Amino acid sequence: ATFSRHKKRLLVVRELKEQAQQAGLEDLALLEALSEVVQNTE
Amino acid sequence: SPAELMMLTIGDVIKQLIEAHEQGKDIDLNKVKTKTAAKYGLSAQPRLVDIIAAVPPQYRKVLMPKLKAKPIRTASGIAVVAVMCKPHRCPHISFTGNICVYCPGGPDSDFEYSTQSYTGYEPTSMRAIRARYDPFLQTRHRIEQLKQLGHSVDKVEFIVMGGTFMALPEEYRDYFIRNLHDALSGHTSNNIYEAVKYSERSLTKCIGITIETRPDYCMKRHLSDMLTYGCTRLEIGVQSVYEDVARDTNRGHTVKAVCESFHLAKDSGFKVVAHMMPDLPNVGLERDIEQFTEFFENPAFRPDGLKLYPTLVIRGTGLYELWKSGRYKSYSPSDLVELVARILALVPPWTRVYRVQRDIPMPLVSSGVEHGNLRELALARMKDLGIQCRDVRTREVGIQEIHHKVRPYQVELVRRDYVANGGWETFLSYEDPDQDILIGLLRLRKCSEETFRFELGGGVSIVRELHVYGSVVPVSSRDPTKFQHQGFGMLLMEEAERIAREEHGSGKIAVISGVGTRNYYRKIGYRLQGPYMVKMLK
RNA sequence: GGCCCCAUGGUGUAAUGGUUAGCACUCUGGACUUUGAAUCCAGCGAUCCGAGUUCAAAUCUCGGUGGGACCUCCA
Ligand SMILES: CC(=O)SCCNC(=O)CCNC(=O)[C@H](O)C(C)(C)COP(=O)(O)OP(=O)(O)OC[C@H]1O[C@@H](n2cnc3c(N)ncnc32)[C@H](O)[C@@H]1OP(=O)(O)O
Ligand SMILES: C[C@H]1O[C@@H](n2cnc3c(N)ncnc32)[C@H](O)[C@@H]1O
Ligand code: MET
Ligand code: SF4
Ligand SMILES: [Mg+2]
Ligand SMILES: [Mg+2]
Ligand SMILES: [Mg+2]
Ligand SMILES: [Mg+2]
Repeated sequence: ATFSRHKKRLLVVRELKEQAQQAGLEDLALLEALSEVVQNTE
Repeated sequence: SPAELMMLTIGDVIKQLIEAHEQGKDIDLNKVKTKTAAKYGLSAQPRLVDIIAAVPPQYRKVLMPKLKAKPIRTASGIAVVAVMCKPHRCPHISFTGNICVYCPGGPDSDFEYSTQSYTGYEPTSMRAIRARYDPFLQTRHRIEQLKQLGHSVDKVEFIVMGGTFMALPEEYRDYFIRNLHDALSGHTSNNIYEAVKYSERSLTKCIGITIETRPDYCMKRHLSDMLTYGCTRLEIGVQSVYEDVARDTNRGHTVKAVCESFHLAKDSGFKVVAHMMPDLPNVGLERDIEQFTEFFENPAFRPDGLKLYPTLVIRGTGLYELWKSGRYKSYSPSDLVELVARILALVPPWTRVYRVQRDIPMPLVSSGVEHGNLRELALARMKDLGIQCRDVRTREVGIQEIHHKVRPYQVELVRRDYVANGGWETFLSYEDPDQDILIGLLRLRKCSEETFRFELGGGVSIVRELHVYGSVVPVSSRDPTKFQHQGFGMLLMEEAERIAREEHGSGKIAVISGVGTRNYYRKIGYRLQGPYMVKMLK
């Protein structure tokens, strides 16, 4: 559940930033937290 | 009571500072101020002057390089003291019936007890009013203020302001000059020559004096008289290069007289600074650009310094009556900023701009300039347009160090030659090319065929200025983080002595100088003759 | 001794769990070779201290430290 939630949050943030790029730092923490989750799973 | 709390806060601040100095660690002043003010329950913060005014003597000596205030006041290498004369009437009141059409204040005006071209509400004006126009008191008071700030007053230069100084009786001028010299040295003299001798032997060096004068009061007599006083700089108001403007404003002279006075003064050995005024009547927005282009391209006009004074309309003058009648209108602020930017883009690299606008208080002005920082607005506009200013003031080490954060790296030697006022001028300098940073300069001129002084006839070349910038280094001291006492002066004189012998073909070299400079040039190998320091080149 | 509430820049004060705290007095610097103190324009400076709950706390739970209200006790 944590992996799914944080990955969907990362996807939402990434899509928002991408839409800003075409129109024109939560992602870092989300990526690090997902890395920690995968590390615990390992 | 807040007073003793303030005193205890101050004492604690110096206690921490001196302790940190004793065990030798760096300390941040603002955080200490805030923390210490928090303890004793205050609603304000300490001031720098108060902290300076409570240091013990030896610590006062040691820890000023951390508590100094307003570092600009000695960022050019000297300390400037401004004094004013006695109120009087301008000389051309008689044979014309009136004075310039735009000059405010004076003996016959509603500004009580004020000098001509001033209102009396200015900083220097209020200093001399309470001193009742006494040079000794003014000099002492200003030096006391400068020392209280935390600066070094080893090297001093005077500026005499007011109306036309050289139109006063001889006795008053004697009194004024000898009192200035005595105030510096500490002697009690009777006439000019005694004061000059004692000031030559003094320890608080008098670098030079500056006087403001009119073109019709700059002749051989007046030039010799100013030479005996120790003066080395002149300020003349040109205001325009157009002949119709010089007579529609009741100026009282002509432009040709200005050019002739320039020629005489430069051959005698002085330095020339010119006052100019944009936005004069009958001068549109297109004649100003042509005016200044001719000013800086025509050899008859090229000065050494400039003062830009945009026209202001003030009550009680003829221009005020013109403005009320709906016949004169000022520029719009955007147009004025654009014009000033364009003008500043034209200044040659050998010219220094001292000031950019007047200092009249805003409520007294009926129309004209209203802001107070025209220079920096103009610089920002210039950055927007893509052009750059390359005068002397905005290229020296101190200004480049406080406005930007740069330091010289690759110093080189530069020489520029030109023709001006019928003479062959050279300008030597040490500067960094890549970052555009100036360090030291020297001016040299070959005497023309119309020199009248006895000491300069027969093949003499004259040096008009030598200067090295940075912060002030006291005499006989050295500071490896500053730029003055590191040998840039004897390098600039050795080159001036080679041009004057192998290229000018002269057989003697002369220097106009102050008094501490007299001792310096005696150290180099020059002797004294008249008011000059001379040396044989054969 | 229990008993309810208060704490953000040096001082007076604003703001709703978002993805980064706004104003006033004070202070410092420049235009300025006519000026520490005036004018114009820039700048520095804060969620007391611990645990925490919620994806996330200045913000909500429980604490210590000070303060304010009730009687203290006490001698
Ligand atoms: C002549 C004129 O019109 S004025 C000269 C300019 N006026 C000024 O003082 C403003 C700044 N001036 C300066 O930088 C210097 O005073 C200059 C221009 C005279 C010489 O510049 P510098 O590069 O510093 O000189 P330099 O390093 O070659 O000489 C250093 C020596 O000069 C001495 N010196 C400097 N100024 C003076 C002075 N006014 N009187 C006597 N000696 C002096 C120093 O004490 C030092 O002597 P020491 O170290 O052997 O004891
Ligand atoms: C002292 C200097 O002030 C300048 N000056 C004199 N009157 C005015 C004015 N009304 N507005 C602007 N500058 C003025 C002149 O250039 C003079 O030389
Ligand atoms: C103080 S005004 C400038 C000096 C002199 N009065 C002149 O008009 O040239
Ligand atoms: S000569 Fe100078 S001081 Fe005298 S009235 Fe004219 S502008 Fe003013
Ligand atoms: Mg508070
Ligand atoms: Mg509040
Ligand atoms: Mg709140
Ligand atoms: Mg200020």
